[PDB]
Amino acid sequence: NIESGIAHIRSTFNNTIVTITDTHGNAISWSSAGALGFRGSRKSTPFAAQMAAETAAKGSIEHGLKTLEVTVKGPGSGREAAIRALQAAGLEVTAIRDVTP
Amino acid sequence: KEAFMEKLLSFMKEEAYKPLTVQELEEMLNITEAEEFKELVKALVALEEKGLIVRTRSDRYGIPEKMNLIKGKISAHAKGFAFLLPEDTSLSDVFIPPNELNTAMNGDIVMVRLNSQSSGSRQEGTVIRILERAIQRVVGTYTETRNFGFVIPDDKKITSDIFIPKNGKNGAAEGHKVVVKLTSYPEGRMNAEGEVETILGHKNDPGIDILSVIHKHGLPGEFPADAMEQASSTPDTIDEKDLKDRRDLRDQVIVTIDGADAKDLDDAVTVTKLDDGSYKLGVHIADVSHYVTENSPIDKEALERGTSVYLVDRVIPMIPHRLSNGICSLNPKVDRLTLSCEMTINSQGQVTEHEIFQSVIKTTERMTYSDVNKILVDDDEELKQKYEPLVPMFKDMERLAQILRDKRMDRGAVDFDFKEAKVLVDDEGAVKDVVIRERSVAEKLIEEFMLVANETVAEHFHWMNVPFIYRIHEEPNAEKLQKFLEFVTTFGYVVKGTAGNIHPRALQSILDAVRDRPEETVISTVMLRSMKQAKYDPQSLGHFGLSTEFYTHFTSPIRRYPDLIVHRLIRTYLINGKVDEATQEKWAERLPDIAEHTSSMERRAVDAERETDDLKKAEYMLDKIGEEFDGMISSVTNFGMFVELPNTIEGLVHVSFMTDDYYRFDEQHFAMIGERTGNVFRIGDEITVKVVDVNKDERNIDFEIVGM
Amino acid sequence: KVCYFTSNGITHIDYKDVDLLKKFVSERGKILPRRVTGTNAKYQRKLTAAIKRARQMALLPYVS
Amino acid sequence: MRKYEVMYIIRPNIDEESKKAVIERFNNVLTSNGAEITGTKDWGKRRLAYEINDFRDGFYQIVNVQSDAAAVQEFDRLAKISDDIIRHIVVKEEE
RNA sequence: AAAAAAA
RNA sequence: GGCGACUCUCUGGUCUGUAACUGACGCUGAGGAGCGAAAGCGCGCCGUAAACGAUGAGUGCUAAGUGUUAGGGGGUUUCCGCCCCUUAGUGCUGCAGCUAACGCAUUAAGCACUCCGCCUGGGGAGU
Repeated sequence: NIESGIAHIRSTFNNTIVTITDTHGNAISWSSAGALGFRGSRKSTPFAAQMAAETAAKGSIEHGLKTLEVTVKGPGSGREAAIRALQAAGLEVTAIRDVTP
Repeated sequence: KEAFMEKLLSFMKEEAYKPLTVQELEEMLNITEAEEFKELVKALVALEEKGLIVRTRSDRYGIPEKMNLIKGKISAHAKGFAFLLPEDTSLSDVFIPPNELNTAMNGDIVMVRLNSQSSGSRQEGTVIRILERAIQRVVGTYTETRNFGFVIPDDKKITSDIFIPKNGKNGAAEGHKVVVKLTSYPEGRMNAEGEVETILGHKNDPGIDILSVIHKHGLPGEFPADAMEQASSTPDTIDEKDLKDRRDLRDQVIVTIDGADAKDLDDAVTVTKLDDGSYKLGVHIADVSHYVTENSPIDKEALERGTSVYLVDRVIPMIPHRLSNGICSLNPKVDRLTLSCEMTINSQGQVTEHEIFQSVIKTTERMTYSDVNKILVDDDEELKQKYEPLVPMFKDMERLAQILRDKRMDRGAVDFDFKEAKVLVDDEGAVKDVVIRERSVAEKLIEEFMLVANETVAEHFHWMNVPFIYRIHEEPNAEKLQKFLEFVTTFGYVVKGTAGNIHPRALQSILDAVRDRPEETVISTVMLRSMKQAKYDPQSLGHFGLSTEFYTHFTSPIRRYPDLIVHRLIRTYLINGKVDEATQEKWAERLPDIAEHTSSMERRAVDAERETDDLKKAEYMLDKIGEEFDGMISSVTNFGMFVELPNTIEGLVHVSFMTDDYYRFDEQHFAMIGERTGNVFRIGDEITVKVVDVNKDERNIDFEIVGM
Repeated sequence: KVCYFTSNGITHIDYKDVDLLKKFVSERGKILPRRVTGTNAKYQRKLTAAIKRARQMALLPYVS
Repeated sequence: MRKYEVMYIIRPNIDEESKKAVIERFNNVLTSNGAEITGTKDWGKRRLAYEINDFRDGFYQIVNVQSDAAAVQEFDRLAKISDDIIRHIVVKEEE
């Protein structure tokens, strides 16, 4: 039972991974484009990122999250759609943070 | 897997089915687990692969086969291609190649078959059947050949010249603008044929440019003779009998505040400050419903017109100039009938008490917006001394408006404060100057006083629960607003909310953030392009833009027919007390047709108005060919970028004129990027342009980049 | 298109005056360019420093 | 001696008895090393713009002084050592 | 292109 | 050569203005000394560098137009702002002149004087 968390979005050109953690970076849940059985181009697309965010998010809501911080990594097209998918799943986004190395 | 696919297909094969997104299908099927959601997605993929369902480019799944098609409206282009606009606005546009139009013209309701292969980013289709024909009349320029004429259409979306047979000339000469009625449509290789219905004049004559536009949009010409007889018969003074059952307000300090050139003064106002610190606002509106009675000649014409139209060189009025400027106008220091809205307003801008009643006023003075500004803002001592008795009321008006505003903004109304052009023309209709229309304190005060009244009336009639007309603004398009939310995150502006459930305030926060930035004008503009248009409706569905539950138009019946109806319903329900079932059933039947019609006539008016502005802006820029201007990139496209000047004149930079590099459009960022140079022109960059070409007929301005 | 600090006659920018500096960062926290703000050169410098001090002292963020 | 401005942030997880002790300690450091405290604001517990040493807030103290380097230098030394003061800056007051 | 509102 | 997080510590220079003081105390400068990439490599020697804006230093003189950096003065202007003049630097454009032409053109490659470096066909051979 934790309410606040981070959603780490690694949007590459090939894929989008979405991990959700607590504030101490312990992993609540995750999804990815290829975990939802998208393959090739489709994993790259923002629709797969969107769906990856939802599935990561819906897993977090079971663990009883409400608010997110979001972190973005990588150049991919998924971050915009994926973020909206975290708002659309229900979880309010406090602040989004680009932490590209 | 197969049983699930059948169940989904059977559900979609129900007659009540409309095309739905993946999330809409999840909700409708009550899919709650993540594994059933995967099954839905794999099923939709498999069925879409088999061709049993079709995903539209708005990500909505529909059974083609019930269609294999989409019913929709043609939106043609001047290059010979078109787009289908589907009836379900939630669906995406289908591209139609020029060869696949099959004689369909702009506006025609068609049925389009969806092509199994797309050659590009959008879904392609073929026109199989034209259900309705939109274009019956065409304005254009007549041209004469040996044995026949042809008319070149002004609407460039009509890409083919209309054949005129020698008997269908009816007097038209070379270069005459003409109205053509279509006799036949295009078929195979044959062009459309038609007969000259009207000659407007030569294309080079003064004001045939504007007169063409009036005819293209089918805007109302002269008043009918019986309307002109009714208007002529109407008295130029009030009869003593009409003063019966009206509140005498002729001894009060009442004032109109309008433009200097305005002759149709709809509204007059008074503000008294009470001892407790609250304000008493009296809004007094021209009693047009008295003079123009139900089913009179002027009434039937006023419904057909729907609104007044305010073109560059002229106003086409909704009612004849004798009434509008004369007896209905709230002219200075003469007795005038008014339907009044009086409101007690506290220190928080809350209407505590109100009354709607018939009255007679005598306006103390006719003020302008410039004079009232000079008094309040510029602190002009000559004008204050001239209007010394009114100066105290003007200051209490200003404070009250500020209070109301604050309430309105707090409540979360969206202040969309953009720069509008005002084209100045001479008596001959030649363009003198294009200037920015500035909304001063005096306009924004009146505005507020018209808003609260409008809100007051609407709320009263909502709670009365009688058939009534509202002015609604529905929630924005979720797909359009989603894209807007993406667009603003590129500039760094992060919004709290989802596209399906956005509160107006959240939009206001953005417009506050971008204020006094270079990116203001465009984010503003793109936000606008995410909003729905506001329309009249019998139901009270609220007004998104004003963030209110109740809104109507009450305060301009001279120039708007829905305001004239509101007055008649006020008279019907409040004044006469006729709240009987038969009276209600009569109005409940007629308002939907009125609301739809008047809403159409407004949109028509706006389109024409704008079309004349763009023409006269183009006329202004003819002599500026070669001159450099500073401007801002208002829009970026695959073919080029639009640049708005300081006077709101917009022109294109075609990618051909970008000779320094091969520029690739980025759609996600809104930017043209040079491959080699790495120059990036984005929306909202300021640049210096030079005028290369201006086509007045086409209303085109072409720019080349001098520097960034 | 005028300088804040040349308009209002402000010779000394202070790092502590967080509100003032906050005008001159982007929403993300990045320093806003001179061309956007209209700042004078001189002050653009002063201002940059202050923000840089500010950010060090956690008054402002590096990445909002 | 020349004017400096010290600022520093005290960890947010202390009572006002402890806090005062800090201030007096570090005020004692400066005046002990030949400084003269000309001003002493207290900005009170602010939210930090980011999370310093796992604290999202802290108590800011802004000491003006006039002193030799030595004073400021000693302060800085001790400021670093101390766990109560989480961050600090000394700054010269530009003429 | 494309919003209110005003006119 | 080069130098971009912030603060403190020590320290070099430059520009403006005043003109109070000194009274030609200046300039150039072989050799010499010091600083000074890759590398070379053994951090130290090395030290050679399109370390070539392809353009020694100093001083004076010789049309204009326009931008920026840091100053000075006056004009209005409360000041902000504008306007003008001046100083130093950095830019573009362009007379006179110069140039084989290209170009340069008060940031000269113009007109001069001082002093220093350097060249005198290509190759052989930077052997």
